[PDB]
Amino acid sequence: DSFIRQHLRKLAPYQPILPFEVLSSRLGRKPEDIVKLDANENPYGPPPEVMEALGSIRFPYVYPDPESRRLRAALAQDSGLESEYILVGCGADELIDLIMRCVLDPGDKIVDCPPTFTMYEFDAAVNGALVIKVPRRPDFSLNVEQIIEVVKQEKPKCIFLTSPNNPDGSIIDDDDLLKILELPILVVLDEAYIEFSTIESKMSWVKKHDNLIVLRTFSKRAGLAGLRVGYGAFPLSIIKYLWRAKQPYNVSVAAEISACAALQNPTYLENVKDALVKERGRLFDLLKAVPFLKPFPSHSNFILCEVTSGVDPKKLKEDLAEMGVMIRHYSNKELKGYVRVSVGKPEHTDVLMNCISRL
Amino acid sequence: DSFIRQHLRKLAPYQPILPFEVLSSRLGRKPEDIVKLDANENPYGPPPEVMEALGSIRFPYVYPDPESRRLRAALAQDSGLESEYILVGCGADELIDLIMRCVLDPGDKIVDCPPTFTMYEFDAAVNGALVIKVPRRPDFSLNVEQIIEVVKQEKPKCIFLTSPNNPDGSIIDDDDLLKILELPILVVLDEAYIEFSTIESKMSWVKKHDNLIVLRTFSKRAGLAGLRVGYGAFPLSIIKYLWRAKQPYNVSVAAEISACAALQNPTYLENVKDALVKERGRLFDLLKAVPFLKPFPSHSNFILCEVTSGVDPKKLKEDLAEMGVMIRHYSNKELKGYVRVSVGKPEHTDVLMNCISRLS
Ligand code: NA
Ligand code: NA
Repeated sequence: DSFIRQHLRKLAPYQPILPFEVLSSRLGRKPEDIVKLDANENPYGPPPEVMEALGSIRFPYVYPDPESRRLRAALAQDSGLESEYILVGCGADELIDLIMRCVLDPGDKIVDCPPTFTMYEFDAAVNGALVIKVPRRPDFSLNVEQIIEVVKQEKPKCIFLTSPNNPDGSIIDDDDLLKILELPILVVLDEAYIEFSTIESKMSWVKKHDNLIVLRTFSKRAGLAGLRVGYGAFPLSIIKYLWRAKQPYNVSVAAEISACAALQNPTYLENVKDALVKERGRLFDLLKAVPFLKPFPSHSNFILCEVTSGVDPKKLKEDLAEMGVMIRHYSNKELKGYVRVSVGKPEHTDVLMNCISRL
Repeated sequence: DSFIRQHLRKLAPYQPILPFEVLSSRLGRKPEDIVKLDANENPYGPPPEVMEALGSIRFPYVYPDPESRRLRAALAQDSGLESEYILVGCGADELIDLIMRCVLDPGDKIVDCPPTFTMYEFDAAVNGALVIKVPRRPDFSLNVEQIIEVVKQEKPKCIFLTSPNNPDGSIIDDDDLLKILELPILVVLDEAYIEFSTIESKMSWVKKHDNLIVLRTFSKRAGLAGLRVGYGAFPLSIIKYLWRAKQPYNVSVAAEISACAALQNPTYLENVKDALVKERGRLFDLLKAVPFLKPFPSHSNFILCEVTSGVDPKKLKEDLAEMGVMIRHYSNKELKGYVRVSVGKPEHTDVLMNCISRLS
């Protein structure tokens, strides 16, 4: 019969997403004319050094460095954590999956704290693991007491935790993280959006906690989502094995070159971050005034809104799409009641609010 | 103890090759002073349309197309196979691993036919599968009778085969392939090097063989090894599940743009292929005249040599590297007696032979 592993034959069907190019064609506008606020992308783009570097790639025909050592050296200088603790992935997505592939045998358990990033549950399913859900509270904070009780009874192997969280943007306090780190469990802290907050990265904590991994990305603040480059800090006892199991060449030459070039312009990275943080506050106030939207406070580059007053979130997202504005709506049953608006340029917010007014 | 899965605590690592920038650090030479013939890379580079497109990427800050629709439409035109059969990966390497993770439960078995590509054994180990080695005959041909016997006795789930083979360059016999396809096993045929032969791709065979996958790449003939883009033809009954399990975004915007751009210059792709095929024939006769090298006929962009006359293949490779010329040497038991020389430009061959003459 089928060659496909049984657990994968039970996966959810594929969900094709409307590319913003097709929508632009459908609406009769250029792709650049779409206001795209649905994927937490940085509309300012990366520092100018990036496209200059990508246009002058010397060795596109040669395999990349399997150790990504130039970027790791730049990240060690940037972070203050030695390169021996740092892995580079094809996005942070590769590192999430690599951790699960290297830690979870089929039937092993992980804890997830929804509502959160859908890739943790997806990767768990693909890897044959079981997810134990410990939901966050209505303010999106972790229920540490429930996490502790569940971990002690079920003895899961890992827990993935996003901070600032996707999709609401709240942060995990140091106290809560330390309490969870006392448990005999591998804690993966996803700091994808940390640069939009005033909280310091916990990369260096991996030297004191052999059950902590910290993940980061270039896809958001650094504006390189297309090029596929992320990284993480790992205890030495873990990274030795991840190096041996990692695919040799998933980090492309374009990925390594672009990330290195981005790090050469710290002023740009800081300035675009500050522009997005400033616009986050303005957008939050504007969304709060909409009678049928309840925005939540955020430390990221996006704002989650509960849709109230009997308004249909899916119809809202679709109506805005007809006007050339893309926001995030969810099919996951936990988040169907919300929409998420990414922070863009001030003119993007203005277009959004003008469209909301018409609706 | 450790969070790491037991089977990974004893994993033997892959032995990758290193790029010009790392070789420059090791050898104390600038890249222009290193002749690199160890990784089957195309020294002519990709068509000029590629660097033009890479310097003009409009949306580097937007996620790529998880469906690679533009490239798949162009690959449907190129291959004559409908796009619903075609998956794109972060190199063919991603597709090899994806197949294994979607088909092999821990403890399942694959068949390998050494000498061959070491990634099959590495990926099997990482995925917790066992490898049954059915060695090739002295001329590097498959032993189909032994493959059939082993498959019937051990019930492996997959067999990975390369044609042209890596590292000797031989072509699979079509009648042998049809015989193997009759077995209850998934056959993955890796056509990474097919463009350097006069043999047609078997992508079309997938429409009627629901246990055949055919893999291809842009990394060799097309000069895009650093950008990470390959593809394959898959039965519809298999690809439907691969779509559900695949990572969404491993294929970067630069990968998709570069592959599409390369396909816009068929004349360049043909011309560089012809230049490498021509140089392969010249390189072959030069290597054959070296008293301690026995080259084998090849249909790829590399030539395997058995090293004879008391020469240590590892020392040979290291001595040549100290003179600025990189060839491929192997540590594993099946390959330790050989070196593999990739085909470059004529001037690269000339430097290699000049350095060979200075060995002692
Ligand atoms: Na409101
Ligand atoms: Na000879």
